[PDB]
Amino acid sequence: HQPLIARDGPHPVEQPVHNYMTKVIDRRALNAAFSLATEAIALLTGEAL
Amino acid sequence: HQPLIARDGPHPVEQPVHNYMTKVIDRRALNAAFSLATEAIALLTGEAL
Repeated sequence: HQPLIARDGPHPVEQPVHNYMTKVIDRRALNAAFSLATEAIALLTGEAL
Repeated sequence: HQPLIARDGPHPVEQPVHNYMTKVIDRRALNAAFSLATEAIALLTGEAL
């Protein structure tokens, strides 16, 4: 909401303005890589025990 | 009212002085606009209620 300052003619009379605005969300991500190795699966599976 | 300082000859002899001005008022105005809208009139009026 914007204000006024009343002036005198012939400055045409001004009326209180208003502003209605909206915004749209924007989207991103992040990434990290955990990779294992073959035998380490056998040890955790228990197969190579 | 303006004052005197009494001098000597051969300087001429000055007299008391008095000054009267009267200023005229200067006039102006200001302006602001309230404007409404139609469907807003019907509400407050009680009509569309």
